[PDB]
Amino acid sequence: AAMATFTTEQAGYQMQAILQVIGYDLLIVVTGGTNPHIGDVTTLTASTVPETVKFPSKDNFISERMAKRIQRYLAGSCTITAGIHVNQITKAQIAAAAPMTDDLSRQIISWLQAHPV
Amino acid sequence: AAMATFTTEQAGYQMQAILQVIGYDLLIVVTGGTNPHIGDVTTLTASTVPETVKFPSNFISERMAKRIQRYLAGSCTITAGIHVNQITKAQIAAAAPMTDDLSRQIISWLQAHPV
Ligand SMILES: [Mn+2]
Repeated sequence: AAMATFTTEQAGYQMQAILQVIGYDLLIVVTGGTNPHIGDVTTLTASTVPETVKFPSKDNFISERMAKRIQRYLAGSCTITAGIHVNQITKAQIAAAAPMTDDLSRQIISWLQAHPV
Repeated sequence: AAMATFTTEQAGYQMQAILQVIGYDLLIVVTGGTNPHIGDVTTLTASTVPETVKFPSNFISERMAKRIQRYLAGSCTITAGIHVNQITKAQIAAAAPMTDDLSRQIISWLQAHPV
């Protein structure tokens, strides 16, 4: 109804998006790999450029990529947290972050289309 | 071979996509109606997030880019500008299916003529 979980796994590790709808607004928690955390927070609306806070620890490539993918479908505000970490991550797994972020975005968008906010 | 033209017509007005291949890259020009123009431009590769520019007084170039993004071997630049004088609501509603129709046409051609 107002909450949903999306997963994807490529190159041998999983990333996950937990979506929460509050009124007309979105909260999306993106984690993955061995040690999930909150490394970056991206805020936006459909009309505004996304801003990112980076906490002390490039997780924002994920939170901002997702934001750009879904910006056109936002009925209100959107907050996206990202914290993916893979131990001894490989170049392949690093390359898989963008396709995986796109995959979660497409599930999210398709969810929003089935569940108009 | 390096250029192709696709058309569609629904609700009594036509849209056309002219495709040009330059190296591995694509230029696609979408026009339609009585007054073709360039009102929005979408750029993308298979692996970047498409970016749309809107010129002042944008769904078509953006919508086509998302349709075809996975089939791209290089860069893609899609211009779009359709205009119908006294456009009707059903003609508005027809722009999306016509965009999809051109997209399926374009995907078919790309697979038959692998860049
Ligand atoms: Mn981090």
